[PDB]
Amino acid sequence: VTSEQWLYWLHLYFWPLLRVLALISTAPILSERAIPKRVKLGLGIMITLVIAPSLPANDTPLFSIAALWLAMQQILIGIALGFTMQFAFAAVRTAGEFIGLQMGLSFATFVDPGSHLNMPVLARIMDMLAMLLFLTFNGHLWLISLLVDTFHTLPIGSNPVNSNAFMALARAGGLIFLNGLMLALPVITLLLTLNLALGLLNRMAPQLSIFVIGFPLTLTVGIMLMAALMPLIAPFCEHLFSEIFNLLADIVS
Amino acid sequence: SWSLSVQTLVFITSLTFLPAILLMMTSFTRIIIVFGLLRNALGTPSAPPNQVLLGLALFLTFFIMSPVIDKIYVDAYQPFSEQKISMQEALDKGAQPLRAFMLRQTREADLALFARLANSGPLQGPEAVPMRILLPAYVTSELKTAFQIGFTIFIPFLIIDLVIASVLMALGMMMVPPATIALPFKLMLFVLVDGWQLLMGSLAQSFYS
Amino acid sequence: QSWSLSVQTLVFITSLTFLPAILLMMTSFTRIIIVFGLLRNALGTPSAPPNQVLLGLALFLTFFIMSPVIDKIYVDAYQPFSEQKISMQEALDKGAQPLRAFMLRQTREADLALFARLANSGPLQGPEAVPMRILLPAYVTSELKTAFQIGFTIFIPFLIIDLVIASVLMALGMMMVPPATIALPFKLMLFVLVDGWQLLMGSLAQSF
Amino acid sequence: SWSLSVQTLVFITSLTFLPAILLMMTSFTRIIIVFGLLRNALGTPSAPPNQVLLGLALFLTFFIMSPVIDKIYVDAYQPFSEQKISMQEALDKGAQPLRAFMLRQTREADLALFARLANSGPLQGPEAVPMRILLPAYVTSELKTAFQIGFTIFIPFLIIDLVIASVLMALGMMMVPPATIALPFKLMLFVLVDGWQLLMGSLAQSF
Amino acid sequence: QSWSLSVQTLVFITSLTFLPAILLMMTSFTRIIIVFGLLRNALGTPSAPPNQVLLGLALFLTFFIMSPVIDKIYVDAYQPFSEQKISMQEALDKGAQPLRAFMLRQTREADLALFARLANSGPLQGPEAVPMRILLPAYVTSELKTAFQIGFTIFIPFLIIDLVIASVLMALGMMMVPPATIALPFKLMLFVLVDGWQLLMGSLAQSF
Amino acid sequence: QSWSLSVQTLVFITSLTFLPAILLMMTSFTRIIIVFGLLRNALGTPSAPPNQVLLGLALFLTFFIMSPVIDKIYVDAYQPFSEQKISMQEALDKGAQPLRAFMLRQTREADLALFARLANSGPLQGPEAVPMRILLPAYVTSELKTAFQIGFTIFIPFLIIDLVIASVLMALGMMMVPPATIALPFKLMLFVLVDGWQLLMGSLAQSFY
Amino acid sequence: VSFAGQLHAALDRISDRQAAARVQAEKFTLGEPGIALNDVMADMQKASVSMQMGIQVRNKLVAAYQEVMSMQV
Amino acid sequence: TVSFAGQLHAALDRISDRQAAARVQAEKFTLGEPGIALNDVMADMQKASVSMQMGIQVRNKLVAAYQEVMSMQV
Amino acid sequence: GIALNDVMADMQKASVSMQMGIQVRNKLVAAYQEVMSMQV
Amino acid sequence: TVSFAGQLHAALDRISDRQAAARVQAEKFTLGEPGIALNDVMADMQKASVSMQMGIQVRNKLVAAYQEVMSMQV
Amino acid sequence: SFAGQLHAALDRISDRQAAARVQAEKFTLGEPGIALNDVMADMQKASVSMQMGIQVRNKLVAAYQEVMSMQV
Amino acid sequence: TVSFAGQLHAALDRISDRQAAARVQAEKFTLGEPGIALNDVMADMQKASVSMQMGIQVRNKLVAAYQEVMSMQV
Amino acid sequence: MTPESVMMMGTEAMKVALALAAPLLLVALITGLIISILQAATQINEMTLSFIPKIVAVFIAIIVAGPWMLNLLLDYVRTLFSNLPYIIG
Amino acid sequence: DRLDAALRFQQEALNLRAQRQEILAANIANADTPGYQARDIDFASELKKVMVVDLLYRVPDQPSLDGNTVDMDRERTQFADNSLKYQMGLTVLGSQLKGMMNVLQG
Amino acid sequence: DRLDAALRFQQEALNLRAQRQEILAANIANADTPGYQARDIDFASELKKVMVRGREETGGVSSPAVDLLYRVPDQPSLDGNTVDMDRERTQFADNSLKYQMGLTVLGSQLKGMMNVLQG
Repeated sequence: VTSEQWLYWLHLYFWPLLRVLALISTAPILSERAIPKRVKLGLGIMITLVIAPSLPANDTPLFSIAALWLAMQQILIGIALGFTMQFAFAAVRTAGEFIGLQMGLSFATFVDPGSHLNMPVLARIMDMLAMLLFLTFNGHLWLISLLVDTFHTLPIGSNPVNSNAFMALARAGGLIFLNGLMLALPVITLLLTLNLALGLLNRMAPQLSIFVIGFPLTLTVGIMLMAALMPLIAPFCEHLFSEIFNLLADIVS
Repeated sequence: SWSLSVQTLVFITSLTFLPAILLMMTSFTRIIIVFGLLRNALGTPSAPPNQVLLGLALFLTFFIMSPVIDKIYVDAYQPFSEQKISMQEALDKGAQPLRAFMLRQTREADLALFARLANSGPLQGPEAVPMRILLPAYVTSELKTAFQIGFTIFIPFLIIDLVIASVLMALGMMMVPPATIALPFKLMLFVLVDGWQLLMGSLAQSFYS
Repeated sequence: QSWSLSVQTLVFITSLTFLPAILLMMTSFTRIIIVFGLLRNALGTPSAPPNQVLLGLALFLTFFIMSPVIDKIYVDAYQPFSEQKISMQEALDKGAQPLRAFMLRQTREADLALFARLANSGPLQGPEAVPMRILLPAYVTSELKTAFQIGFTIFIPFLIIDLVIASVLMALGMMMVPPATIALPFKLMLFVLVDGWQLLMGSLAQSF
Repeated sequence: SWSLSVQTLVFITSLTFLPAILLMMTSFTRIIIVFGLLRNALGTPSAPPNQVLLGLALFLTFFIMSPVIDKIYVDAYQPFSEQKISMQEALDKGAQPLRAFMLRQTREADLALFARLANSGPLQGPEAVPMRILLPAYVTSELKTAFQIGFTIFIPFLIIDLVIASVLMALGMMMVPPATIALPFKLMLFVLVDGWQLLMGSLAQSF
Repeated sequence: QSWSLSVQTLVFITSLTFLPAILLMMTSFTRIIIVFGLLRNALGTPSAPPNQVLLGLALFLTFFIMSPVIDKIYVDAYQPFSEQKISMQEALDKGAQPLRAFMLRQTREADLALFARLANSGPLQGPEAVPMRILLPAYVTSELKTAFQIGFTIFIPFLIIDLVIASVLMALGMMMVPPATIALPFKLMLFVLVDGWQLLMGSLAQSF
Repeated sequence: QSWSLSVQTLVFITSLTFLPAILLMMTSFTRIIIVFGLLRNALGTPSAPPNQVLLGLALFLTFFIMSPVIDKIYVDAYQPFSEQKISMQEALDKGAQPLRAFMLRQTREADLALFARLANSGPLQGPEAVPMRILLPAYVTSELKTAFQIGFTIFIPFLIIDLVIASVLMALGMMMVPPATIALPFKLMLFVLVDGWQLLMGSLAQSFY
Repeated sequence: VSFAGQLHAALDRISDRQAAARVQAEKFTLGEPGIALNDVMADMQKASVSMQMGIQVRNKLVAAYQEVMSMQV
Repeated sequence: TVSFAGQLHAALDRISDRQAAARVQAEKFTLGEPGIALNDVMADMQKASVSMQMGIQVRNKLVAAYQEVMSMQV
Repeated sequence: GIALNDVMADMQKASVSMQMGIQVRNKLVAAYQEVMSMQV
Repeated sequence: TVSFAGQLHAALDRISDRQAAARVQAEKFTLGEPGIALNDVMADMQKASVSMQMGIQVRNKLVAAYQEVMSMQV
Repeated sequence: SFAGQLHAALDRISDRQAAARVQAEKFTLGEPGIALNDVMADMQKASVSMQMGIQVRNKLVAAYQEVMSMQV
Repeated sequence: TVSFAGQLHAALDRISDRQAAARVQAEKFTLGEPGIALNDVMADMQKASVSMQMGIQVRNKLVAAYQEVMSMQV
Repeated sequence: MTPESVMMMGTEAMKVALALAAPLLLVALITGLIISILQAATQINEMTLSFIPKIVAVFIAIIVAGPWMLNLLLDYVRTLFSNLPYIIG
Repeated sequence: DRLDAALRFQQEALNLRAQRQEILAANIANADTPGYQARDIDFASELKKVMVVDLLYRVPDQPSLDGNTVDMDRERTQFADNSLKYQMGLTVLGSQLKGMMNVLQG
Repeated sequence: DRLDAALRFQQEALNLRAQRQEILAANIANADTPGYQARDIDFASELKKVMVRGREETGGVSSPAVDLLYRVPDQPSLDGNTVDMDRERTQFADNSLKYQMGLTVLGSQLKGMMNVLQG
């Protein structure tokens, strides 16, 4: 009596904690530095407390290279999930920064690339709008649910792994650009026409145009254009989230 | 009941988890995240020397959790101190008002998700939800609410920078940093519209609503 | 009635833990440190004087500003308590008075009203009815607001210099130069020819 | 085999140099420099976040190290359990695939320079190059390869920028900046040809 | 009157705790550090000399500058204390005098007046009786002002170079060529040719 | 005369903390990393190779440069220490001499004279009698000056490329074209074809000799 | 059933043992027949050992919790 | 209306009156006043010691919790 | 039943293994954050 | 006119006088000077130790508080 | 070179630990000629050597982290 | 010209000399030397331990100050 | 809470930004166009004389309409912070 | 206070043992007084009464001529027993206090 | 596995010390029982046996799988027990010190490990 076998409880509560905390430190909104560290640790601990008793406990000792392989596996799974989720916000940030750069908002990058003078304020605006939308669509709950679900697909125990699968996540790097253009294709196009229009004005009497009349007009036009374009991101926001989620579901397995 | 040595041991051990109660079961969490986000918004990552924000958050939490603490004291601490309720029942009696506050603010979707993740049976009413389901549901709801509040907070301070950059760009001053110009104007705004009274009242209502 | 000496020692050594909290929230340290941080931001260089120098200087300024309050506390509380003429609790109650007056003199009415509304306070009456737990957060809020009011107007001359230099440079034609790079030496020149440090300390002291 | 506590100390100490192992021993520097140069090419220094580029480079590094990881698993991970070979000898056997890889990716000139920097005259064979001479030479070779790949990426975008500016000048415009016009065309060219997947395929082929 | 040995070592360790504050606010470390940071900003190379290199250089320069004061403290105060000739209290009092004299030599009368008037000190006859609590903040403020003066003056030749290269580029029609890229190598050449490092350190030492 | 074992251990562990200071102010590292900090500026990419890659490359180059000095210290001083034929004090006295000679050969006479005058030192008969307090800051000053010389010289071919590209762009009437973005790939070309990295490291190593 | 349940069970067992020893000691001090001083003293010994075991378990458990809450996230 | 400061004051009072009662009992027993027993004196002193140890441990826990909360960054 | 000899020994191991896991994870997390805090 | 350094000096001096008085009393008792009792010697020695430990704790708290105040990011 | 010296130091520390452990193991079996005081002294010497190794590792790791955190 | 390195060397030499004297006296006492008493040996060992502890604490404070100063952002 | 509410508040925010920035941008554009057409009429072409009156005009714009912008933006922020606890989800 | 309730029984038992010890020693001291009655208390009943004193006369065994009913053997055995029980109560109370202390120490 | 194997020898020796002390206490308790042969175990042989093959029990009334050997009597006794009290108390004290030695060694090793896992 008075056994309280500690190794069994430790091995039951450790690896799910490692995977949950690995997702927490990288998953969007759950990985933002504004949350105190203890809150994140407690959330991981409580989620593991809820989940672990149902799972089959592992018996590999913590003092073995098998434990190191397990820890590497959990870290890989968590960071892969969090990063694949982060790709959508990367795409939204790309689209916003490009709209802002066609605004002429930061012209110093065309002359001094990476010269400590850059303000992608539109990128930040649409990034926080995307975060608000992600909060509204309860994406984080889904993330937690999928973190739990990847066990049935991929159990804690060391399992063999595949290859082109990693490429898929890396190939998801294309989406950030592709979908990014899909968010910027209308407005930039009209801005392009506006610039074309300015060109027609410069084909008249030489000089006396551009850098004096083009910038304010194009700034105001970009502002009101994409202010009107704001209602458009939400269907595209859901499209981006669905793309990331089903890509994750297909490739994680 | 337990022996007096066991009661003293349990009391001393339970005194350890006070930061955990403050962070994961109290209003403190969504009383901070908002402060950190606002500090990130104004462009002064130090400004109110942290400790100042922590003290303000502690006082706000103490003012907000007052009815819950009062109910715990009148229902659990008072009978326990008068030797009417045992030590192992005062905890159970006092965990109920905190659980109810934890519900009044915890969203549903989270409750459904964490009721599904535990493989628990159907929960027809809120009276069947245990603490193992309410705790992380409340935590997630508080995180989401804090982030929503902070992200709607962030908008005007970026609007000002946007208009500042556009105005600077109209005149061709393309090599002037916009952040350095915008920071005094952001401070001026936060001074003018009662920056703190409105935020304090909004957070307090956000709890009592 | 008086506490035992062991209880007095326990309370006295426990109260020293709140010394940084007292200095930050209850004294003039917060406003001075916020103004100093805003002034570095306004100088164009973010870390020219090390944080250590500014912290020590703010501590000295806080001590000099609060010296009359410290003297009043010593006359009222510390001296008659150390001579074993009053108890510890009564000494603390008596010594809380000058600090309460100092906190009240710089407290915004709206802050006090709001924090009395959130504390269910009903018929308050005399300015000498505000409890410490209500007075303290209102004082902190008023100090933050006042520090921001000072900082955003400290920012003004450096913005003037920046805008003037940028306008002159771009109107002359050299629009590819970074205006801040040329402006920083002139900001330093303005700060040293006005005696910015001395005048800033004078203004911060006079603000009380 | 030496003491278990010393083994724990050595293991935790070697865990610290993990960024050093990732940067100096694997290819991570090459992909990260290629990504930085490509970002500089499109004219937007903050379009994809640095975090995303770092993670993409990490995933690419993991795939491109997967054969070396498999060789390590065969030579070190497995026999350490069957105890046919173990300890430092097994560690060296497991590190052998890393050499082979770094010998493959290292130029001869860098190795020659770093040998004559260490007065290692009798280094005659090519499979007995010490780590001290192999590592910085490999890093320099990676820097050269990454710069070459970055220039190759630069060529088409420079061509597009030049073409846009030339058409603007020929059409009569002398004041319109060509960067604003050429940026969306750069993006539409990058997306339409699907630049990203071919870039990763070439990087994987680049070994 | 002599402190017991345990009290003496308690005082010694507690004083050793305050070492960085003494270095920053009583020696010449702060002015040299501020000038070095401003100079690094002035060359357009925000991170070329690592912070540790400049900190070590400032520490060595401070030691060399303060060697006469340390020698005076050793000869007049520390040596009799180490030979048990005088107690710790009088040794500290005697050691304060050379350091104060040094600090008074490098302070501005206006700042001393500001801190005296702020602290409500009575009239003080001559520099002989000025409390350290009054002298320390005034000396810190004077050091800040002098450091800013030196940095602003140092900023001039690089400004000349930037302006002349920008004008040369602009008069050629090169409208979109930024002048920083061309100016940085020439700033380095200018600083190298005039033997800038040793000259600036000699100038800093001579000003003390 | 030998120190006690406790004092020896205390001194050794205390001196282990000065490793970054010794590396920066006594070895080649200061000249290397600084030049790298400028080279990444000359190429037009402040990002360049990552900071850690450059730092580690500088560390390896520093070890290769100080290999003779390290070997001489190991032979003359540390070997009798391990083989018990010397004390810690005598080992510290003896092992510094090769490093002092290495520091002196790269020390400009003007800086050494400046620090002597500033320490009011007496007449130093010959290099061998120069105190370390005078040799250290003078070596650091000369090191900084030499690093700046090397960096400015490095800045030359990229300036040539920028000037040529800008002149070509302006001679064609393409005045509105920023030449930095055009000239960056050609700077990368120049660094690749000439084998810039290997040449630069060879030049640095030869410069220290 | 759960870890908290196991800890509660251990605390209840230890408290019950201590209360049993105390009650037997009070019964012996009362003068009631059949209670031997040997059994009283041995049961007090066992109760003290059990209390010390509980104290050690609490100490470690608190140490482990402090270690976990120091983990970086 | 609960008051944490009031509760701390009440607890400190409880400890201080326990200590003072034990001290006064020892006072009377030393002075030779009849009715005071040595075993009662020792038992009351030990009870006061236990109460003060209670107070010290609660102080330690509260100070540690406050320091860990205030050492956090927002 | 199980004696103090076994209870204490397994209790200590478990503590040791948990500390080892915590330290290894801390090293891994620090390395990851150092990698991600880069500048590209 | 209240100076904190003055109060620290006063407390330090008072601790020093207590320690010196206890030391001199023990010195005199050892030399066999009539009129000195061993119990008072030990009591004053223990009081000196208590005063010095109180000074140590106050210094520890003040130094810790100074380091926490002095390390904030301005 | 430097790695060789570190390897030699680690080998010496581990040989210390192994010798102490083997002596204690032999003494546990009741083997003659091994005294308790020698066992305890060897155990304490091994602990001291291991603590010295830990401290040296800590200082070296801190120095490496400080060096690698510089802004080029 | 007072140098801090000279003072540190002198302090280390004093600590080493005290430790060596205590060790030599203990070694001589173990070897049965007549004119050495046990109380003196133990007192000298305790004094050497106190001196070395003082040296360790001073080194710790100096290292903390140096690491604080060298961690600046200039 | 609903995405319609999110997009409505975003759109209103950025229309507030447009109202804040429109007078300054429009004044600068009008001044630039006027100076350009005057240059075309007079056959004068220097790229720097169009930069001079633009600064003066835009700076006067803050003199005249600055209080209106400051009152509009404060009202927007005040209303947003007051309605914050009613759009929580 | 809850601390009193835990230690009430042993403190009352210890005090009652001391009082009965005094009574027995008074019986021993007054052994030679003619006409002195040997008095004693019933420990269990008085312990009930204090937890929730009256002196009872001892039943004489041998009739003496001077009216003294104090018997040496009976009260010597009772005195030794009371001393033993006082020591046992001290041991139990000290053990309880020491346990309450090691619960707190840390 | 590695940590379990490294700490297994001293742990098993300490368990065998506990069982031997239980046996010695049983011998001391039965010291006045007529017709009780004193029992004891060979510590070294049983320790090696438990290491090569894991600990086992007769049942589980439960008892270890150790071989309870008889001690050779010193001098005869009419009641018929061979519990000689001097031998019992010498073995008891020796086993006590050896168990304390095992505790010291195991505690030193475990600290020697927490020191490493201490960063």
